[PDB]
Amino acid sequence: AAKNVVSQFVSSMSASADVLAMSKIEIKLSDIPEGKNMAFKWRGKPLFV
Amino acid sequence: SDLELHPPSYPWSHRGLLSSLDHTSIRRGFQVYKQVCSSCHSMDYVAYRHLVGVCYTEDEAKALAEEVEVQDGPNEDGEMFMRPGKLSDYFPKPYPNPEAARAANNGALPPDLSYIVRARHGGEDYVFSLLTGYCEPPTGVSLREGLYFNPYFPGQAIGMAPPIYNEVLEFDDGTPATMSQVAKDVCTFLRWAAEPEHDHRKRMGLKMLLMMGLLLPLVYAMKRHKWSVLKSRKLAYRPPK
Amino acid sequence: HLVGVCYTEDEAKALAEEVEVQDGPNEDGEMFMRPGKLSDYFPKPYPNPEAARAANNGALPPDLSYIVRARHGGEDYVFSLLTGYCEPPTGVSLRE
Amino acid sequence: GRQFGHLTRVRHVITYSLSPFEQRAFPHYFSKGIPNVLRRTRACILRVAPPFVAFYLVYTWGTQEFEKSKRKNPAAYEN
Amino acid sequence: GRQFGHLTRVRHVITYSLSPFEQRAFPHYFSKGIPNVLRRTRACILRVAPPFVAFYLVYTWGTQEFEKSKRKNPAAYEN
Amino acid sequence: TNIRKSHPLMKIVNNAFIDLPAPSNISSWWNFGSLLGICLILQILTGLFLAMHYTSDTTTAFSSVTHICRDVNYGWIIRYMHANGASMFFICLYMHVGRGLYYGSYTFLETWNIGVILLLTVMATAFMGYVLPWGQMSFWGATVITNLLSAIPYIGTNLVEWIWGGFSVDKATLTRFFAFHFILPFIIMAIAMVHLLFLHETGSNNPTGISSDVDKIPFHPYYTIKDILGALLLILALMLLVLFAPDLLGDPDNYTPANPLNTPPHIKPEWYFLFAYAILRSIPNKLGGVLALAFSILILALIPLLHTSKQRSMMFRPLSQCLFWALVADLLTLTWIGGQPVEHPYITIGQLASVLYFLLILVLMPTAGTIENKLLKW
Amino acid sequence: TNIRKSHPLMKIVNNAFIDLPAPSNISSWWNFGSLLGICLILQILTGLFLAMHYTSDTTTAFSSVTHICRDVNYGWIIRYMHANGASMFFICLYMHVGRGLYYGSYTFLETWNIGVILLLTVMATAFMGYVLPWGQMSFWGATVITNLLSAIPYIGTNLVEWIWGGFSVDKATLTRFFAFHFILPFIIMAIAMVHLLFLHETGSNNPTGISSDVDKIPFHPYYTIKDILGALLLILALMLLVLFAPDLLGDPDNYTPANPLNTPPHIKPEWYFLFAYAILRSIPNKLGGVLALAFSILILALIPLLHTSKQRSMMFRPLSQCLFWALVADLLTLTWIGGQPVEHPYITIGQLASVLYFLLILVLMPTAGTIENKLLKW
Amino acid sequence: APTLTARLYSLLFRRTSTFALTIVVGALFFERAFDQGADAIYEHINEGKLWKHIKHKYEN
Amino acid sequence: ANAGDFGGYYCPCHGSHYDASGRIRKGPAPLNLEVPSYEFTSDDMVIVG
Ligand code: HEM
Ligand code: HEM
Ligand code: HEM
Ligand code: HEM
Ligand code: HEM
Ligand SMILES: CCCCCC[C@H]1C(=O)O[C@H](C)[C@H](NC(=O)c2cccc(NC=O)c2O)C(=O)O[C@@H](C)[C@@H]1OC(=O)C(C)C
Ligand SMILES: CCCCCC[C@H]1C(=O)O[C@H](C)[C@H](NC(=O)c2cccc(NC=O)c2O)C(=O)O[C@@H](C)[C@@H]1OC(=O)C(C)C
Repeated sequence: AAKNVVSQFVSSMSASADVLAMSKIEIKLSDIPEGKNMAFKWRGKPLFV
Repeated sequence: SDLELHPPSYPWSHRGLLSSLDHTSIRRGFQVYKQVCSSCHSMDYVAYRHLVGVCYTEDEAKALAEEVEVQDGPNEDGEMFMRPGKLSDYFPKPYPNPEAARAANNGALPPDLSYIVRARHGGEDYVFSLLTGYCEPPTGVSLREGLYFNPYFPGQAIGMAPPIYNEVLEFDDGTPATMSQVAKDVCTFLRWAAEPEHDHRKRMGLKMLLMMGLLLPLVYAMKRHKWSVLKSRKLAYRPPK
Repeated sequence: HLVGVCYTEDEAKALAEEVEVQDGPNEDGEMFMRPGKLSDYFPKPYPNPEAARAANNGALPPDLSYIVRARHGGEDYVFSLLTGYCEPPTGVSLRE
Repeated sequence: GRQFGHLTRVRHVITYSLSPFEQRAFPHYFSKGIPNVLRRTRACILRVAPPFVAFYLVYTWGTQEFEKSKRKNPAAYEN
Repeated sequence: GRQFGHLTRVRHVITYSLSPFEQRAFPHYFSKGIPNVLRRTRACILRVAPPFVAFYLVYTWGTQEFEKSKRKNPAAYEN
Repeated sequence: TNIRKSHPLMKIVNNAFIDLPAPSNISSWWNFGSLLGICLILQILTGLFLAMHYTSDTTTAFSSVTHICRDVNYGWIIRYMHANGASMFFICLYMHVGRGLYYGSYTFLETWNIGVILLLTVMATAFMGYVLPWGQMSFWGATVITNLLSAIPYIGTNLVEWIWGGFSVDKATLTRFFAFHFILPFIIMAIAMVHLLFLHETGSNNPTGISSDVDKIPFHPYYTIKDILGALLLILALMLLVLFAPDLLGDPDNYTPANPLNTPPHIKPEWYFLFAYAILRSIPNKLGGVLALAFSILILALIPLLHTSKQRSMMFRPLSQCLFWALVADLLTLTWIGGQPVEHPYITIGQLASVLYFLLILVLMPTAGTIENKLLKW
Repeated sequence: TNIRKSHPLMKIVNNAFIDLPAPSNISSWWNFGSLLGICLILQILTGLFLAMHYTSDTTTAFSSVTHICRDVNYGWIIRYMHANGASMFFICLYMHVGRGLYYGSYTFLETWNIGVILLLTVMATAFMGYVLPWGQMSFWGATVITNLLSAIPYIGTNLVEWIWGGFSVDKATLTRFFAFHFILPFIIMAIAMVHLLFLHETGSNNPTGISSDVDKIPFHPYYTIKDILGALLLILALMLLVLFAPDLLGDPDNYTPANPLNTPPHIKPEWYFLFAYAILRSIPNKLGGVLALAFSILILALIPLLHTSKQRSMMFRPLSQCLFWALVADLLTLTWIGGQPVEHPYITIGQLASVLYFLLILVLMPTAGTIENKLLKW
Repeated sequence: APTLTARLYSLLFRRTSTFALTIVVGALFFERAFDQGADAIYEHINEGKLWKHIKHKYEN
Repeated sequence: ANAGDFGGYYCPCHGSHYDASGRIRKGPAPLNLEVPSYEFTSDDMVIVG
């Protein structure tokens, strides 16, 4: 019983079943000219193309 | 109007102590929600993903999510277009402003459905009875426009049209969409839309009883042991002379 | 906020009335427009933040309430940045 | 605070006791148990029970009259 | 915890003292004050001050070289 | 030498539940002190885990709780243990005070008094507690109550708006209450220790009110294990609710968000204030109603001044034993009435129960005491 | 009989600051214990008033603080006293630990150790504190730091995401931190009392490290008033900031909300972590950097094991007296470097200062001690 | 041939080491077997699961 | 983007220098920046995830 209640309490901070979103993004290459670093938002984190 | 009546005890498949919900019946219920209620009843808290473990499956959830078009995040020009349907977002549907619910249904608020089974006394049965209840006004009486009649209702003067028997379907494999079959299913789903944890709760509850069933006696036999020294202690008083 | 500071009662009302903000929805779920109160702030230029980028070419003119405490030097950096404006010497470039 | 050794004065009393590992934790659990709780219940029914049935009587009659006050209300209104 | 009366043992020492309402709170505040803080400062400059000027020297030289490393950078690039 | 006795820290722990001499004599009615302790920590403990997910802001208040119940891994058990533990904390608080009167424990003035301070604070806490989810009961519960201070002559108005942060309950009121609902249980926890400090000065009273110095047993084995079993029982109950009947003691309408426009003809504070509720409105007065509501609880601090009997416990006092139960049942009455609408039978009977309450504690029990003295020839 | 001595409560108060015998001898370096106390309560006190207006929720976080500063009657002084009191709480914490080493106070193991526990906790608290307004520094401050646990072999990743509530800093992270920033100062406050409990076991050390039993004075008059004056001085300083230079010690860019897209090439934790910051990055290692950062503070708990001198205070120890100041200045160095970008001079010098720090405390001071012994013929 | 409880005491309960070792070793196997039998009991009395519902949707 | 000794990237928090390939060359960073799962669906489009 100590295991379980403690585990359940541990898991309630872990990652809310809702905060799990974000998958595939599509970027047009002709919009990024030679020599430039373009940043987008992907999975809540910066993605550089 | 001042007098009232309360619901009976429909023997739900989840009324018993350790009783799970009928997942097949939660399914048909969502259907009843989507085709019928969804065009008047907001359900701000449930989502397509919430349905994933419960009734439907992975791909199925995606598909049902795609059958609408929600206003996604703004884009570069500050747009806010439309998109197929994810899994992520919920069922925010019928009206924007709350008063726009009043502008449609004459001055009446069809309240959120996530609520329901736990926001009304009697729970499922009150909604079951309120739906399959629908009867006809006897003498005395009145009504304004179509402030329909319902006994299982505070005052008896609702503003909700009885969208029950309009036999809509898609009960895959084969299920007669009769009034009563349709009402049990909505409720059964509405139970789950209010208390999703419902089945786990009782699964644990079983273990809780089963655990305490070993522990209570044991942690009690332990206390006996230690107190037994005191319980069988013998006194003698031996004064001088 | 301007009432005690610079302007006066009636004056504040008047300056507030010289715009038209989107007030609360009404019975039909409207959201009309109205003169100007005193109550609300100065939420102005653009709705979406990227709409600031669509106008001024890819640049965010940041909130002004910030400013004097969000930039090192405070007033002087903004004073200098405004009255500073000079011309590019050799080397150099510029896009548009 | 008060410790053993400084509590109070005791004259001539012997106390025999026995190891827990040498006796039963539930001597005559039911044999002597039930009779005793009957005895303690009996010993106290009369001071505990009465006020509760009084509440009990007032509770059932109270709701009764509450329904029969309105529902029963009509009643007669004849003309 | 430890109370007066149970602290330690003291032999033969007399202590004369005077009521605060009978003396000055600032006897010779400046007359005797300044000379003493000079005396305590003197007594300690050499152990406190040195590490701080060392930091002081390293701080000014450190920023110096930081600007003269980049700004000064060009410098020469002649062709 | 035994470090368990000379180490500044252990001392305290040795004195608390190891070497402390206790009556070989106490019975189950003495468990509610551990249970209240347990309650206090478990409440503090689930309460905290809810705070890592809760919000405040009237817009998100309700939304966050549902977020927890549905989205937060296991958020539901936590939320429901918190809400159900809150009720249990009252059942015990109630039982504790009960044990107290019956057995004459109140003769330890300081201890009893700290306990009254402990009562008002957990009441004040639990009140703020239910305003948080921002439900219907939360809004008018938070309104019907708070207002009462508006009955205070000359300044009532000022205070009620000062506690409000506006002219009604909104923005300023939810954040306020959350913060207070957060800091109070810590303060309570301190007060508890002082309560317990003063208790150790005399040791515990017992079922006979006699004096057990002649027969004390070590807290070691005995009351530690009899506290463990006990706590297991408290867990059974708390879990029975949470896992089988989560909303049995909860008003179903604190679901459905707030609405300063509505007010659902019914509305009563959580069960544990019903007896008090009944008292207040069983008086046709703004000032009198609230004045009477206060006396309803602040009278505990009066009890010791009306001890009249030559014996301490009621163990050997049939007359008072009867008036004790009449008090309990009568409180069960007030609870029931409090739960009903202000209509026909219900009014006059709840009006009688109120008078009874005050007449019983203020005249009947004190007299029962004197007659018993006279009967015994004391 | 004097109730001030036999009443269970007063005893404690008599023992705390009335009858407690103290050295006739202590000087200003002993005031920071009251100041830390004062700091702790004032922090708890303004902190609470901010909580009746603050929020959490990433959307409203920043907005609420400004709301307070502009809209809330007097919210500005409260907000700024809180933020400035936080710095003062470090100045004192710093001075306290300083006083401690110099004078050898650390010989009271339990007391010293509780004090280290007191250090980490207020550090852990103040860290969470600045994440709250949800500014730029708040976001990456909350990011650059927390991450460090990702350097822990095999499980680093798991923990950093567990403390996060997601895969980055957001929703789950602000509410969490607020709640922890709320419960910690209470827990600290408890620990403080235990700190103080163990301190009363020996009484106070003094400028000579000798032993004042031969000349103790009552806390009554003496140290109560010398604590009052002292506290007034602490008020002067705290008010000087708040009322004349509110943002002098505050990073101007915690203004302007968050933005997981940005990161403004500069970013350093609040001043009081600079020395630590410098240490960590003055090491080309993820594991080593954080390992070294830990040792940077956890070394205090090592100091007593390297007391080598036959005298307790450094009052009569020129050699060590020199290495003490070299330590302080060197910490002032680390603070300065920490405040600079990881570029040319700044790198190598902050790299030297780090080595110095550890070599000074671990080799230099312990040797200075032994040589002094030898010089005295001890 | 002594007793089960006797032999049990000698080899595992006597020393607080083995005593504790026994319970951590005994808790692991208990959590597993109690969770099996329990859930099984929970299912057997039910059957409107999402377990027996899957057979229908292996496709998409 | 475009800062540091290697004309690629510079992380200002503790001084990590990366090249135009995203590889670590100076500073405390233990590994190269992560290359996400990606493919080109055409000459103008790239889909990440
Ligand atoms: C099976 C689908 C539906 C269900 C289960 C459902 C159930 C409910 C329930 C339980 C209430 C509140 C009862 C109470 O206050 O005690 C309600 C209110 C209402 N709903 Fe529905 N309804 C459904 C479909 C509709 C439809 C199609 C309409 C459009 C006519 C509608 C318009 C209303 C209105 C106007 C009210 C207001 C009644 C009142 O408060 O006066 N709902 N509904
Ligand atoms: C924060 C809530 C409270 C806690 C945590 C608490 C804790 C305790 C504990 C641990 C005991 C000793 C064990 C026992 O006798 O059961 C006790 C006894 C007592 N408490 Fe409380 N109690 C609380 C509320 C009260 C209340 C409401 C009262 C009465 C207003 C009260 C007055 C007493 C008295 C008089 C005793 C002595 C009991 C006896 O000797 O038989 N305390 N309490
Ligand atoms: C300091 C530890 C505590 C914290 C951090 C805490 C925090 C919270 C929070 C955030 C909520 C709203 C979430 C929810 O409603 O489930 C809440 C609800 C509540 N808690 Fe606490 N609280 C604490 C101690 C207490 C105490 C001492 C009591 C009194 C037994 C208490 C009784 C309540 C009540 C009555 C509610 C609202 C009832 C309900 O959930 O429906 N909690 N608490
Ligand atoms: C919560 C923060 C702290 C508080 C509230 C606190 C409070 C106090 C107080 C009131 C005193 C007695 C007065 C004085 O000597 O100044 C004291 C002395 C002491 N503290 Fe702390 N302190 C705290 C942090 C520390 C730290 C950081 C340390 C060292 C890690 C520490 C170890 C000591 C020691 C060893 C003493 C004895 C001083 C002496 O005898 O000369 N405590 N503290
Ligand atoms: C339990 C009493 C405390 C409460 C209720 C409290 C609550 C808060 C709240 C709501 C904020 C955000 C509002 C603002 O930033 O001005 C805040 C900021 C902060 N407080 Fe606390 N806190 C408390 C004790 C502390 C302690 C012990 C410290 C450590 C000295 C502390 C240092 C901070 C810091 C550093 C900040 C953010 C810095 C800033 O304002 O820019 N507070 N606190
Ligand atoms: C953290 C747990 C360690 C325990 C120390 C604190 C807890 C504490 O002090 O422990 C002892 C156990 C204290 N007394 C009793 O329990 C007790 C006393 C007489 C009889 C019985 N039982 C049956 O006859 C008892 O159970 C008691 O139960 O008080 C709690 C309220 C307090 O709890 C508190 O303070 C809170 C403020 C923490
Ligand atoms: C509420 C105010 C009443 C005071 C009781 C609590 C406070 C308390 O215990 O008071 C005494 C005053 C305690 N010691 C000293 O001050 C002190 C001791 C030796 C010398 C000096 N000064 C100059 O030589 C001192 O000032 C001290 O200062 O500790 C504080 C941290 C503690 O504060 C705390 O615990 C907090 C946990 C409350």
